[PDB]
Amino acid sequence: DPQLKFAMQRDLGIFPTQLPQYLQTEKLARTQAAAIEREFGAQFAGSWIERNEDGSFKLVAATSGARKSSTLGGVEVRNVRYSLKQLQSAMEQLDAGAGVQSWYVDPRSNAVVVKVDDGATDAGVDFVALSGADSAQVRIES
Repeated sequence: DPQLKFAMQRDLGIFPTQLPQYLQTEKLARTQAAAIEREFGAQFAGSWIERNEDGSFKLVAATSGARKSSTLGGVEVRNVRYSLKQLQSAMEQLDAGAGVQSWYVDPRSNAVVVKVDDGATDAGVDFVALSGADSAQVRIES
């Protein structure tokens, strides 16, 4: 009933085959969740799950630190620049001073993602600019 396959790529965006492993990773994150947080501390950028060209997913955890690696299992370490901490700050600002279709932190793109309506980036460029938010940690989307 390739309607499963077709549909899973159709709405879940994955394949009946490429599911288990994803979940296996789903499960690995939950767990090494408390650890990774502790291990990196407040350098701790944030953490997410990426895909491997081989079409497999992989849990990445990021540090606004420098430990180019770690001892945990299945956890890929990736040294970002800003830290979930610092990032939140901007978000205080992005709110302090608040087309802007909603802003918010996002560690995959190591910064606070500001969202605006096509034809609005001018809104944000502005918005963030009034917001007092250090642009290096901002990232207008549309």
